[PDB]
Amino acid sequence: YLVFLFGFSTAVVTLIEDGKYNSLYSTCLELFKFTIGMGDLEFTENYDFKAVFIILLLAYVILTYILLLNMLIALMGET
Amino acid sequence: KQFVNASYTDSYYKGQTALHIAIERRNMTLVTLLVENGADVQAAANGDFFKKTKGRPGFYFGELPLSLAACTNQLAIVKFLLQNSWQPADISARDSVGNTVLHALVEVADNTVDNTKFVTSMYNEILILGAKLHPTLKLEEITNRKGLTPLALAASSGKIGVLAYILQREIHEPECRHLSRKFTEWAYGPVHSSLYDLSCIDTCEKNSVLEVIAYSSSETPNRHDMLLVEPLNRLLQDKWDRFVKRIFYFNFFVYCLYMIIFTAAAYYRPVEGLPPYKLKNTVGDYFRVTGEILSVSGGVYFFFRGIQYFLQRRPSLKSLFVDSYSEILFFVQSLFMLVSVVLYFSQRKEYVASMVFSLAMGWTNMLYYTRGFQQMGIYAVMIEKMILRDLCRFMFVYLVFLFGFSTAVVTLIEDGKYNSLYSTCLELFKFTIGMGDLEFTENYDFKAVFIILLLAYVILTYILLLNMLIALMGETVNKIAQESKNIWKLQRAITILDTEKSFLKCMRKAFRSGKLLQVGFTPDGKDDYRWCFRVDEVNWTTWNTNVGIINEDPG
Amino acid sequence: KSLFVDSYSEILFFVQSLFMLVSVVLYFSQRKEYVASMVFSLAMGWTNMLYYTRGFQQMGIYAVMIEKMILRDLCRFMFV
Amino acid sequence: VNKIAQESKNIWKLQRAITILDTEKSFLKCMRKAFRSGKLLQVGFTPDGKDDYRWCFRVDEVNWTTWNTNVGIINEDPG
Amino acid sequence: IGVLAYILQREIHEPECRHLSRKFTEWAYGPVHSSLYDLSCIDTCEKNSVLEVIAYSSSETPNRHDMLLVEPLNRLLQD
Ligand SMILES: CCCCCCCC/C=C\CCCCCCCC(=O)OC[C@H](COP(=O)(O)OCC[N+](C)(C)C)OC(=O)CCCCCCC/C=C\CCCCCCCC
Ligand SMILES: CCCCCCCC/C=C\CCCCCCCC(=O)OC[C@H](COP(=O)(O)OCC[N+](C)(C)C)OC(=O)CCCCCCC/C=C\CCCCCCCC
Repeated sequence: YLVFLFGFSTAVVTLIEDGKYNSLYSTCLELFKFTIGMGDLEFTENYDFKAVFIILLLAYVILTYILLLNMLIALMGET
Repeated sequence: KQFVNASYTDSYYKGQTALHIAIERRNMTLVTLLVENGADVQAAANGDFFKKTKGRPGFYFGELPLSLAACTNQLAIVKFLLQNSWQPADISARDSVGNTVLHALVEVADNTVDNTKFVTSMYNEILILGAKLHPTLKLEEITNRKGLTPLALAASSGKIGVLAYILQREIHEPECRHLSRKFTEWAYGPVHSSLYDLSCIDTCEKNSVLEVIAYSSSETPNRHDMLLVEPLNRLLQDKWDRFVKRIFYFNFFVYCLYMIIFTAAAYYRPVEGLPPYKLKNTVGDYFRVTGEILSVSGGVYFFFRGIQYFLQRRPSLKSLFVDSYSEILFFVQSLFMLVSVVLYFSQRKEYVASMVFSLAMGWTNMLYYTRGFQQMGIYAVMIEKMILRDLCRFMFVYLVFLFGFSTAVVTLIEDGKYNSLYSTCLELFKFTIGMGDLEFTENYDFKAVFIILLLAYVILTYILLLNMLIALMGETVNKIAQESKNIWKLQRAITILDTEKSFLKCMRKAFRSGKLLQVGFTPDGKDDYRWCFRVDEVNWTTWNTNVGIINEDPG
Repeated sequence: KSLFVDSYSEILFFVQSLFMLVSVVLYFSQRKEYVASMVFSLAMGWTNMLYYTRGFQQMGIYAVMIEKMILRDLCRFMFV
Repeated sequence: VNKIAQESKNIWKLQRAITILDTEKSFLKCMRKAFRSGKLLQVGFTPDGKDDYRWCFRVDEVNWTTWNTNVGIINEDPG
Repeated sequence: IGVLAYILQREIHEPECRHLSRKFTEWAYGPVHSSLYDLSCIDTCEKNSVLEVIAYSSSETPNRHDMLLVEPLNRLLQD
C-alpha cells in the first residue's frame, strides 16, 4: 500500500501546477484520506488535463480502496 | 505372400494389416501363426483413423505393430515380436512423424494412475529388452521429426508421470543399470547420498527440460506442477543461492535508483510554457537536466528490452495477452516515456500527461521484484488472481448498475450543475467510497422519485455488491494457496533462466554440479561421467539395504 | 405460487413494460408524472441486462449467487 | 458463498436449458434445424425380423483398465 | 432421479432381449469405444419430452436442479 500511495501521489503532485497542494506532503495526505472514507475527488483544480487527474484518482481508488483493503480482510480471515 | 500381407487401400484405414487386427484382439496364437507364414512386422498403418487428432474419432499408437502392442499393454506379444526366430522386430524403427515406440508410449500417456503405471512399466520393459538385445544402442537419444527425444516430448507435453518416472529411474539389475538416472553414492547407517543424472536437464543446446518447462505455452496441461519433480526444485534453488539472488538484488537496486531519479526530475519540472525549456546557469538546472537524460536513457533501455523479448520468445498473440503481463507493463511504461519525449520536442504541454502516466506505471511496476522473496511473491500472485477474477466480475456488474441509475437520475433532474451525465456519474460513484451526499441537488420535481432511486442504488451496490465482493475474495483466497505457490516458483524459475542466458557481465559460472563416476562403466569396458547432482537423505525404517553402492569410505 | 417464487425475470420485464405503458398514458393526459414512470422504466431496463449473463458460465453463476444473497441474507438483515 | 457453489452451478444450467428450449420452441425466423443426432441402426432388428432406427446420440469414451471386452459391438471397421 | 438414470442408460447384454436397451456400443478399437444413446422421447415427443418436463417442472419437484446431470442430457443440451 505504501508503494502504491507514494507512486500515485508523486504522479498527482507532478501534474499539479501551483497552489496549496503543490507539495508532496499535502498530496500524500489528500490521497491517504481516501483510505479512511474521506476522499474528496475534487480537492484541487490547479492543473491542465482534468481527464488525467480524474483517471489517476480513479485508478488509485480502484487499486487500493476496492481491491487491497478487501483482500486484507480476506487474508485476515484465512489467518 | 500378397495374401497374408494384404492391407486396406482406403485413405481412412490405409496400411492396416491382418497382423494389426490380430494384435488388437489380444490373440497370441493368431499372432504367432501369422508371423510364421511370413507376416511383415514393419507394416505401417497410415490411415486417417490412426492419426493423433485430425477427425474426432481415431486412436494413435505409432502405426507399427510393435508400437501397437506396447501401447495396448501386451508385454508377451511385444517380447515375442522382439525375439521371434522368423522376423525380429526393429526396436529403433520410426513412424511417419519419426516417433519410435517410446515416443508413442509418451504420446498415449494421459496422467491417470492406471495409465501412468502401465506406461511406465512398459517403458522400463522396452528399455531393458533393448539394452539386452543391442547394448550399443541409445534408444532414448533418438529424436522425432520435431527434434524431440522422449524426455523432451514428455516435458513439453505436460506428461508429469512419465517425466517423474524418467528423472528418478533406478535399475538395480546388473548388466543393465547403466540405463538408470539416479544412483546411490554411499550409505552409512541410516543416511545415504544419492546422485541424480542431470544430462539434458539444465543445458542441452537444443531444448533442456528446464527451458522447455519454463518457456512452455499457457496451454500446457501441467506447466505449474512439473517443476515439483524431485531434482528440479533443488537444482533451481541451488542456482538461485549460488548467483541469481545477488544478481537479482543488484537489478532491484538499480531499478530503485532509476525510479528515484525519475521522480526527482519530474518533481522539479519548470513551469514557463511551450517547451523546450532553456538551460539556466545553475547547479540545480544541471542536476535536473542530468536526471531527465537518465530517465530517457532508462526508457530507451526498457523499450529495446521489450522489442528483444518480443523477437526472441515470439509470443503467439494468445500468450501475448494471457501470459507475460510484466513484459507488457514495462514496455507500455517505456512507450509512455518515449511519447512524452516526442511531445516535449514538438512544443506541446501534453508531455506532462504522458510523463505522469509513465511515472505512475513505473512506481506500480516495483511489485515485479516481490518475486525473489517467498511471502511477498505469493502475496503478489494472489493479488494478480484477485484482479483477474473477482475484480473483473464485480466491475462489470457494478458499472452496469452505476450507469443505469445515473442515467435515470440525470433524466429526472431538470436543470443546473448536475444536468450532465458526467456530474451525476461522479456524484453516484462518491457513494462507493463512503462520501455520498443523498441531497446533492434539488432541481427536480417528485422528490420521492429522487430519494427512491438513490436508496435503491445504495442498497443494490453499497450494501450488497461490495460485501459480496469481500465474501468472494475470501473464498478465492481459501482456494488458491498451492496454485499461487507453484506460480511463484515458476516465476522465479523464469528469472533464473533469464539471468543464466544473459549473465551480468561475463562470468559463466552457472554449471550444475560435479563431474563424477556413478555407474563405473558402460556395457563396453569404458567408463562414464554424467555430471550428477548430490542429495543427502536420512531414513530410519528399512534400516539397511546398501545394495548397488558406488563408493566405499563414505564422505 | 410459481408466479412469485419462480419466474423472476418474466415478472421484471413485464413490470418494466408496464411502467413504460403507464408513462405513455400519463404523457397523453398532459401530466408531468410521465417522467417519473419513465425513469423507473429506464432504471429497471438497465438492471435487466443481468439476465443475459446466462450464456456465459462464470457470469451466470455470479448472477445466481447474487440472487441467492438477495433472497436470504439481505432480506434477514433488512428486516432487523 | 462457501455453501452454494454446486447449487448455483446447477441453477445456471437449468436457466440455460430453459433458454435453449424457448429458442427451440420459437425459432428466430423459420429454420427448424433443431434435430438431435443421426438416424442409425443400433440393435439391428426387433424380435420380429424387421430392422429398427432409433435417432441415437454418439459419445466417445476412453478406458484403460479392463482393456478389452468388446461384447455386443454393433459395427465393424470402426470410424 | 435414480429411476431416470437407470432408464436412460439401460444396457441389456442378453441376446433375444437386448432390443429393450437404450444405450448401445457402436464400435471399439483398443481402449476407445463409441456409445450410442437412444433419444426417443427425450427432446421431442409432441406430448411431454423429458427435457420439457424437467425444464418446465414446478418449484416443488424434489430434484429439478439435479435431474439435468444425468449423462445424456447435459451433452445433448450443450450440443
Ligand atoms: C503510450 C502507451 C499506450 C498504451 C495505453 C495502455 C495503458 C494501460 C496500462 C496497461 C494496459 C496493458 C496491460 C493489460 C494486459 C492484458 C490483461 C488482460 O486483459 O487479461 C485478460 C484476461 C485473460 O486472462 P484470464 O481471462 O484467463 O484471467 C484469469 C486467468 N486464469 C484463468 C488463467 C487464471 O481475461 C480477463 O478475464 C480479464 C479482463 C480485464 C483484466 C483487467 C482488469 C479487470 C479488473 C478490473 C477492471 C477495473 C477498471 C475497469 C474500468 C473502470 C473505469 C470506470
Ligand atoms: C407500473 C408497474 C407497477 C409495479 C411496481 C413494482 C416495482 C418494483 C420492482 C419489482 C417488483 C417485482 C419483483 C419481485 C418478485 C417477487 C420476489 C419475492 O418477493 O420473493 C419472495 C421470496 C420467495 O422465495 P424464497 O422465500 O423461497 O427465497 C429463498 C429462495 N429459496 C429458498 C428457494 C432458495 O421470499 C423471501 O424471503 C424474499 C422476500 C423479499 C424479497 C425482495 C428483496 C428482499 C431483500 C432486501 C429488501 C431491500 C429493500 C427493502 C425496503 C427498504 C426501504 C427503506
